[PDB]
Amino acid sequence: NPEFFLYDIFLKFCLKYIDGEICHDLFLLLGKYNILPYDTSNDSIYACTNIKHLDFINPFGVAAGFDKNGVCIDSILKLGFSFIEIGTITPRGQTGNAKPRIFRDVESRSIINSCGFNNMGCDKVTENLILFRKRQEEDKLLSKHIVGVSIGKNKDTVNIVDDLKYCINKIGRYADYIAINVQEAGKLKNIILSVKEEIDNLEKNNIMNDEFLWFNTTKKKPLVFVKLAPDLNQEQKKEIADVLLETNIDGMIISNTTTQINDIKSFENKKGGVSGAKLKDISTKFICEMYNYTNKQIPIIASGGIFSGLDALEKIEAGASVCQLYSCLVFNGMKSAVQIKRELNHLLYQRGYYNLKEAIGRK
Ligand SMILES: Cc1cc2nc3c(=O)[nH]c(=O)nc-3n(C[C@H](O)[C@H](O)[C@H](O)COP(=O)(O)O)c2cc1C
Ligand SMILES: Cc1cc(N[C@H]2CCc3ccc(Br)cc3C2)n2nc(C(C)(F)F)nc2n1
Ligand SMILES: CCCCCCCCCCCC[N+](C)(C)[O-]
Ligand SMILES: O=C(O)c1cc(=O)[nH]c(=O)[nH]1
Repeated sequence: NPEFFLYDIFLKFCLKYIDGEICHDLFLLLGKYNILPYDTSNDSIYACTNIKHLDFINPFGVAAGFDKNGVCIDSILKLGFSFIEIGTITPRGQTGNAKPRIFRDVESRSIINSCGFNNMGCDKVTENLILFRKRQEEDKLLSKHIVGVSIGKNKDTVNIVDDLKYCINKIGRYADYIAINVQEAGKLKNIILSVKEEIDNLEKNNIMNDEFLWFNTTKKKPLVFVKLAPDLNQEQKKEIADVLLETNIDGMIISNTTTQINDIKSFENKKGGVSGAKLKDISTKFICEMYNYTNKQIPIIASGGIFSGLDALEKIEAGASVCQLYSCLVFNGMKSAVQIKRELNHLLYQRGYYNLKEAIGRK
C-alpha cells in the first residue's frame, strides 16, 4: 500500500541522515497524532496463540523500550501487532544517561544502547495508559489487543520490592500482564513472590466486581512475566529456572540485550547492550536452554533479532509461544507486522503445521 511505502521511504532517509533517538521520538510523535497506517486485516485463526488464559490474536507484539511512556499505544497496535509491552517504567521519572545513547548499524541490522531507563515515571505513564484504556473502549481496532507493562527499580532504589510494589499499586489495574525487568536466585524468588502478592492484594482491597476492577483487556488480574538477560552462565540459568518453577511464574521473556558482541566495527568504542540480527542466534539458544531447564512448564516470549517469518518459526520451534519485535521496526518500518505475519503464515503451511500452537517446541 502507498501509505506504508511512503513512510518506509521516509524511514530509510531518516535512517541514513538522522540520529536514532531523534528519529524514534519523531515517529512516536507521528503515532501520537494518529497519522500512521493501519493494518485492518483479519489475522489467521491458525496463527493465534496464548500464554495460559491470556489470548493473543496473532503471535507478534512490540517489545519494551519502544514506547516507554505509553504515548501512542493505539497507533503501534494498529500497525498489526497483537500486543505491546510499555516501559520499562520506574516509580519516579529518570532522564537516563547522556545523549547520544543509541546507535545503529544498518548493514548488520544491529542496535546498541545505554539509555539508562529514561522514563516519565509511573504516575505519568499510568495516566497515559488509563487514557488509552478509555479510547480502547471506543475503538474497534483495539479490541482484544493486549498491553503489558514492564516495571523496574529506580537508579538508586532503597528497596527493589517496594519500587515494583509502588508501580503495581498504581498501574496494575490497567495492565494485562506485568514484566519484571532486573538477579541472584534468592533475590529473584523474593522479588517474584512479592509481585504476585501485591497483584493479589489489588483483588482483595477492592469492593468492585472484576468487570469494574480490572480496567484492562482480560478483565482479570495481570499475569507475571520475568525478562532475562542473555549474559548468564549455565549454573545461573539452571538456578533461575528453578526459582521460576518454585514461584509458579506465568511466563518468561527471552531475552534482553547482550554485551557479548564486539565484531560490530561501528560499535567499537560504544557503550551498552546490543540488539538486532546479531542477538538472534544467542537469543534462540537461550530459549532452548530455558525451555529444557524448565521442563516446558513456563511459556516463553521470544525477543532478539526477529525480522522474518523464518526467524519467528525458529523462536517458536525452540519453545516460544509469542514473539516481540523492536529492531525490525527500525530497519523495516511500518510494514513489519503485516510482512512478518504473512511470511509466518506461509511458512507454517509449507512446513505442514495445522496451526502455530502445534509448532511450539517441536525442535
Ligand atoms: C533503545 C532500546 C531501549 C530498550 N529499552 C528496554 C526497556 O526499557 N526494558 C526492557 O525490558 N527492554 C528494553 N530493550 C530491549 C528490547 O526490549 C528487546 O528485548 C531487545 O531489543 C531485543 O529485541 P530486538 O533484537 O528485536 O531488537 C531496549 C532495547 C533498545 C534497543
Ligand atoms: C529511522 C529510525 C526509526 C526508528 N524508530 C521508529 C521505527 C518505526 C516506528 C513506527 C511507528 C512508531 Br509509533 C514508532 C516508530 C519508531 N529508530 N529507532 C532508532 C533507535 C535505534 F532506537 F534509536 N533509530 C531509528 N531510526
Ligand atoms: C512525505 C510524507 C510521507 C508520509 C505520508 C503521509 C500520509 C499518510 C496518511 C496515513 C493515514 C493515517 N490514517 C490511517 C490514520 O488514516
Ligand atoms: O533503558 C535501557 O537503557 C535498557 C533497558 C533494558 O532493559 N534493556 C536495554 O537494552 N536497555
